[PDB]
Amino acid sequence: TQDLHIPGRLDGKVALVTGSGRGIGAAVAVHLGLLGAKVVVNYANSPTHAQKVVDEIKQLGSDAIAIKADVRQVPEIVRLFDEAVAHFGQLDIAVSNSGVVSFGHLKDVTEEEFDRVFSLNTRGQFFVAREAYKHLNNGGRIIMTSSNTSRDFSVPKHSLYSGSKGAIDSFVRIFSKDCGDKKITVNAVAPGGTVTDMFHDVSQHYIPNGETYTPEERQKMAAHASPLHRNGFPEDIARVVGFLVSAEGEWINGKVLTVDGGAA
Amino acid sequence: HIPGRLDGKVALVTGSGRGIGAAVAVHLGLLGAKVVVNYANSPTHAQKVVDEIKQLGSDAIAIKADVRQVPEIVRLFDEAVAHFGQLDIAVSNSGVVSFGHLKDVTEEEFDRVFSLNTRGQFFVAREAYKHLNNGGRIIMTSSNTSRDFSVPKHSLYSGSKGAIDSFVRIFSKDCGDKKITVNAVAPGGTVTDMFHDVSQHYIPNGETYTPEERQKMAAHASPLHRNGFPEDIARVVGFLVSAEGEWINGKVLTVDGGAA
Amino acid sequence: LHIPGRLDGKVALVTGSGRGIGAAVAVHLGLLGAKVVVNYANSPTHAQKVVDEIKQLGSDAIAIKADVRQVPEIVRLFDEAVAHFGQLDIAVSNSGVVSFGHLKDVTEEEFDRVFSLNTRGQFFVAREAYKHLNNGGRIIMTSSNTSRDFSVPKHSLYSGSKGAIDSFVRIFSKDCGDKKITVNAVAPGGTVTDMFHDVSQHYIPNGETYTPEERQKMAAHASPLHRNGFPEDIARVVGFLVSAEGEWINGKVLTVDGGAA
Amino acid sequence: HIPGRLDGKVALVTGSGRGIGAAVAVHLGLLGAKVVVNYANSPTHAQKVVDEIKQLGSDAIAIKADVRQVPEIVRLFDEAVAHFGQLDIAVSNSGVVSFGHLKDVTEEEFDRVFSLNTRGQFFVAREAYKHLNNGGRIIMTSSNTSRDFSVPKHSLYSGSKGAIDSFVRIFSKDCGDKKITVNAVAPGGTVTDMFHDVSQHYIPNGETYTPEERQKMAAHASPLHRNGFPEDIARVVGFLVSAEGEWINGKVLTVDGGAA
Ligand SMILES: NC(=O)c1ccc[n+]([C@@H]2O[C@H](COP(=O)([O-])OP(=O)(O)OC[C@H]3O[C@@H](n4cnc5c(N)ncnc54)[C@H](OP(=O)(O)O)[C@@H]3O)[C@@H](O)[C@H]2O)c1
Ligand SMILES: NC(=O)c1ccc[n+]([C@@H]2O[C@H](COP(=O)([O-])OP(=O)(O)OC[C@H]3O[C@@H](n4cnc5c(N)ncnc54)[C@H](OP(=O)(O)O)[C@@H]3O)[C@@H](O)[C@H]2O)c1
Ligand SMILES: NC(=O)c1ccc[n+]([C@@H]2O[C@H](COP(=O)([O-])OP(=O)(O)OC[C@H]3O[C@@H](n4cnc5c(N)ncnc54)[C@H](OP(=O)(O)O)[C@@H]3O)[C@@H](O)[C@H]2O)c1
Ligand SMILES: NC(=O)c1ccc[n+]([C@@H]2O[C@H](COP(=O)([O-])OP(=O)(O)OC[C@H]3O[C@@H](n4cnc5c(N)ncnc54)[C@H](OP(=O)(O)O)[C@@H]3O)[C@@H](O)[C@H]2O)c1
Ligand SMILES: Cc1cc(O)c2c(c1)C(=O)c1cc(O)cc(O)c1C2=O
Ligand SMILES: Cc1cc(O)c2c(c1)C(=O)c1cc(O)cc(O)c1C2=O
Ligand SMILES: Cc1cc(O)c2c(c1)C(=O)c1cc(O)cc(O)c1C2=O
Ligand SMILES: Cc1cc(O)c2c(c1)C(=O)c1cc(O)cc(O)c1C2=O
Repeated sequence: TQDLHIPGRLDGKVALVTGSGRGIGAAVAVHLGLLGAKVVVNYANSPTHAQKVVDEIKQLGSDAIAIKADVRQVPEIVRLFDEAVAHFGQLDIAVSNSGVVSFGHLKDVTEEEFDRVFSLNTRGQFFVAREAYKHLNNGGRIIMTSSNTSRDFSVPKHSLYSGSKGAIDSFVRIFSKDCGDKKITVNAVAPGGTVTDMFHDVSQHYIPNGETYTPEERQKMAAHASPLHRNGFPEDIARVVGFLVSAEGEWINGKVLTVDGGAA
Repeated sequence: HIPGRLDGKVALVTGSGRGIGAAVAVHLGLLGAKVVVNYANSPTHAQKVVDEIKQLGSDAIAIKADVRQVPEIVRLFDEAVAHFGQLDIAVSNSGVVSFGHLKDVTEEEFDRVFSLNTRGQFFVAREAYKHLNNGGRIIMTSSNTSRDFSVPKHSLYSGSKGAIDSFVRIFSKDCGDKKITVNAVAPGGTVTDMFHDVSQHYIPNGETYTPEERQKMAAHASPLHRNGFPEDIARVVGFLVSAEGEWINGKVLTVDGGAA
Repeated sequence: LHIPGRLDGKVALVTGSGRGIGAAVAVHLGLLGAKVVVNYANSPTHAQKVVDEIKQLGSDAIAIKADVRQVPEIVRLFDEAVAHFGQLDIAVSNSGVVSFGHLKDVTEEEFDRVFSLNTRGQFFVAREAYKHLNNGGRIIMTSSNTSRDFSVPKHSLYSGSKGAIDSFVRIFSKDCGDKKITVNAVAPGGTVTDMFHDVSQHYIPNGETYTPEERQKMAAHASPLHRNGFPEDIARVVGFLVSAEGEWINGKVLTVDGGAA
Repeated sequence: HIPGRLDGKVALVTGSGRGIGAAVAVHLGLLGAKVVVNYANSPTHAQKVVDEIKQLGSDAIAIKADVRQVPEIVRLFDEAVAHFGQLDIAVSNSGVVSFGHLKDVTEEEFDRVFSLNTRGQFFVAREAYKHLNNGGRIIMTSSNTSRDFSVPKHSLYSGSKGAIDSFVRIFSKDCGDKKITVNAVAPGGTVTDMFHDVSQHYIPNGETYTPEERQKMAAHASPLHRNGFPEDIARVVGFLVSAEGEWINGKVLTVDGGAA
């Protein structure tokens, strides 16, 4: 009785999160800090935001650094991971989060748009996993980021993006087998509509007559997707990531968790 | 509010005198919940789980109820709420395993399995919905045999759990009117007396090996080269029934260490 | 000139083939050359119309009354089928009932009404099919796009009754391989039948506020092909699965809903 | 109209000089389609397929196009329509396999696989949609490794095909504006040079055994105790691309004989 159980702590662990200056990655980075991890905050374009995330993690009593790395470029992924281990001594947790959204009828999709989406969402994530396996401590954690659009929800004009995430679901199942030789688990989270810069950029494409409504209105209509009648927020996703990368999440391995509040 | 804790909440777990249910009950108590430990046949083991939850500093009571009988399910939930004043979390765990070729399955055997595994769980969820506080949690128990793994001579049991996977998806819609989340956990091979009872039927030529050899060979199913244990399942249930698990709703989480 | 997918010299049994999807399946298998056992429990005149259409097409059929909630009636149905045609190659488990209600309102009686036919009934139709079929035969079971693909409010009991079927067919394919029998399910979307008309109000948002005909027209927009599902759509897939050419689809649930959203 | 026939239709199959593509091409011709036989490397095999289809009484032409190159996909579809006047059915079949632990996968190997299996298939679907008559058919080619079977060291290929499963579901929505259905076939182990190239990677100590011995062992994956053959896949494609297949739309059909 002299012990109150504190579940899911990451004290003594080092995490890296791709694209953690903003949106879901930021909330993952802060949540892992809150749980006791030291955090490598990665950005490509948003150093102002990355600084605020670093400051937020230091403020709640952990440590953090920001490292610029364009995760479309494999040489920059190698450097990101090399710099992470040089700075903190080790790496236990890698969360592949960076991504871009796209909308377009099949007939209008160009080579350039296909390559813009796959280079980050699919190829970038793959090589983030590759470098994570190669740098992680035994018993570590790899997380990849999919979407409820890969399998559960079928949105018109969303083929390119949906396919970029469907690849991820397949990678994590096989990666769990390969990464077993270091006792590293590999899982994905597949968020539903989560209120971020990305959400506001494209919510008109998910709502039936979306272009005809205001952003605030589209957010309210998205809140009725869930039988809980609220939006998904970045912290909702971060909480699941925190469970999977904890010691206690070990027996969830090679799985894609859909985190959408039960959306219809 | 410590993240992941259940302080001030009340939980009920069917079949928590032993196996996975016992691990779930102790874990929810460890997280700060008061626990109703249901048993049908194992009163002594149930009291030991109660005494363990009290020793780690929470409260618990054992209530006898055969969850094949819907009137006993109603009475179990009525007595839970009467004792602790409220219920926030209901975990439907009780189940039985069965093996046999389609051609050999009797009406008696179909009824034995579906009455507990499927009908029983359905009416546990029904009484949970009716008794639970707003913002509460329902967990049902499936199996990685429902969808992920196709074992010969396992059709009755696999189908009994496949029904659960469908129930949770729709239950999340119905139960949203009380902001209750509904999920299932689908364990893989988890070391309990159920596991040891049928490990021969899951290992190729399993009758040919010893019980310890069957457990070692199951260990290699996971890329992590260990068996699943009741605690592994309990930890996932604990997360789902916490405030922090709210955005997992209407899902089946397969908890098998990445088994092949 | 190659004629694919024929069933000449084969014998098929379809449960609940007097009306709706079952009737379309029975007529389709007859058109492809199978002799057909038309099962009914309550609709003898409907069943005789189906037998008459199959004979008109150039095949042979009989109607056999059997309530497939009752395992003894299932045993008799299969014994009578083999006694009459000499053999059985194809068993299609189709009989079902729909149900709607919030979890909180579902009674023991309604749970038992639905599972006894939809789940237990189908299970024992498969059992007696395995025991009576020729080597190299076919079992088809009927699921629903509501088991996994769509999640409809107040539809838990029915959706679960069909999710059990999906698990059964996967494991049945293993057990039934020792007679080279393949086992699959079809999972229809909204298919225009008596059942469809009975419950379309519960699938369409504020369905009670529209006519049965209006509800049908609204369901036609679920598919990107902008038409309803019909019994024939489902019969066509069952016909491919029970053909020689369908052999390499085994242990699968095929969702047949025209791509519905 | 004869049930299941394609009289008066024109089909195009990528990679139809050999393997599964060749069986698809001959099967669509046997059913009454005129067939465009695409190859990139196998002109003499493509001509043998063309001569087979002419011999059974249909018409065919072989067209060289590397479907890694989107401008060559455009030209393939342009030349198909210019030759037969129309296109009704497009089967995206070309693919390559890859094995390697995640730690060993290069940029060059990722691009080799995704450029053909994922990007190439996507742009074949794009050009099919732009060239097809209303009421047409697109088929893409996945694998049972994308979802059903998790083979070690198979991540790059499995992911290449997992993208396909997502493409077909959304393509079915976009292509509905021309009443074109879009489906994938996901073969299991199917006896071709691809099968033989990696059957050692799907068997423990596989590198020991002979190729014929590995094929005999694979035949026991199915409860039907035979291998899958290209014809097994071609018959499913023939059904999906027929008038009678219309109500299967946006789906991935796993065609593996019930493999475990
Ligand atoms: N929001 C949703 O509803 C939703 C739903 C399902 C899935 N997702 C997925 O969840 C993940 C995050 O989404 P979000 O909503 O947070 O997106 P967001 O708000 O758009 O943020 C995108 C993040 O990705 C980073 N990023 C972009 N390009 C990068 C590059 N080349 N290299 C490294 N990092 C890069 C950005 O960093 P910089 O600003 O520094 O470039 C930014 O941190 C994505 O993978 C997305 O596909 C989101
Ligand atoms: N172990 C595995 O590998 C595995 C894998 C997948 C799924 N599961 C599932 O996980 C759940 C628990 O399995 P387990 O391994 O812990 O099995 P177990 O050790 O056999 O325990 C069975 C539990 O069910 C209870 N129970 C049995 N009949 C009951 C009744 N009529 N009313 C109320 N409770 C009843 C038992 O209580 P009494 O002794 O008091 O009867 C006992 O607590 C089951 O639903 C099982 O199907 C287990
Ligand atoms: N229509 C849809 O949208 C849809 C969608 C998905 C799945 N399904 C499923 O497809 C199957 C056929 O549905 P439907 O639309 O054709 O339904 P229906 O129009 O309601 O016809 C029901 C059939 O089931 C027979 N039946 C009922 N009780 C029976 C019993 N005790 N024993 C034997 N047969 C019995 C009926 O024969 P009697 O009249 O002789 O009793 C009748 O032929 C069902 O399993 C249904 O769940 C339908
Ligand atoms: N067990 C299996 O066989 C199996 C299982 C699951 C899925 N699959 C899939 O089924 C499909 C066919 O496989 P298969 O077994 O028949 O393989 P295969 O025997 O190796 O045949 C490969 C085919 O792809 C064509 N191809 C290769 N590169 C090409 C390019 N750049 N442009 C156009 N075409 C090209 C080849 O033509 P050229 O010789 O002219 O280059 C050949 O026709 C593939 O998508 C594969 O992933 C196969
Ligand atoms: C109801 C709804 C509204 C949205 O704005 C999104 C989504 C859902 C959604 O599922 C989604 C998934 C995704 O991978 C990226 C997104 O930007 C999204 C969204 O933006
Ligand atoms: C490799 C292995 C060995 C086993 O004994 C089991 C399993 C797997 C398994 O998946 C399983 C599922 C289940 O629902 C009940 C069980 O008793 C089990 C098992 O017993
Ligand atoms: C849009 C829509 C309208 C309907 O009437 C049904 C359905 C869908 C549907 O999916 C369905 C499934 C089923 O198993 C039985 C039904 O009666 C149905 C339906 O009746
Ligand atoms: C039992 C078995 C043996 C094999 O050789 C293969 C497979 C299965 C298999 O599934 C497979 C899938 C695939 O997409 C490509 C392949 O070359 C294959 C295979 O080669």
